[PDB]
Amino acid sequence: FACKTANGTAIPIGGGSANVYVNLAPVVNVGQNLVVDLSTQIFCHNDYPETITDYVTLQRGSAYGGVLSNFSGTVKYSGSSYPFPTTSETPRVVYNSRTDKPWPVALYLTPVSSAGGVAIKAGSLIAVLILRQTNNYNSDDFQFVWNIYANNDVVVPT
Ligand SMILES: CCCCCCCO[C@H]1O[C@H](CO)[C@@H](O)[C@H](O)[C@@H]1O
Repeated sequence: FACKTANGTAIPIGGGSANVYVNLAPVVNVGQNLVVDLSTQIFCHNDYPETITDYVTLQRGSAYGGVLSNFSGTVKYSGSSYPFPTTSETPRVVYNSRTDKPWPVALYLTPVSSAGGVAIKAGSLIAVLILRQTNNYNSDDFQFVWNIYANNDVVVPT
């Protein structure tokens, strides 16, 4: 089991960490969602689907910088919605193919009432997402840590 980003940055068998740089909607009004769709950014696969089933969770997700200060968060994992920053490990998604499959994570971030102006700064860390991988084969229990950075400012009109 291993993962890679849209630009080809890989985390190999056994886990590790990688940076993900995302473009963000430049203007987000109070009442609207800023959507960070990581399912277009992070892809994983099973290296031995003939014999092994891989299990994958969002073990936890943390918010940083402007997202922590200025937004109210929800994370969607494989179609189900949870608080973000997270309060529990998600159910498992099965990886049973050698063909790359998206990691089905999306953040839905809406401005808090106090938000206004540059609510997320270009280049800032906005989230850390921990992908936890196990299997039905051995005792492997690996973390793939995704550090999410903003490519641009996000402005909340006042
Ligand atoms: C003849 C024995 C072959 C043994 C292949 C084990 C390969 O293990 C890797 O790939 C497995 C399948 O993706 C993962 O479950 C495991 O954690 C690791 O990433």
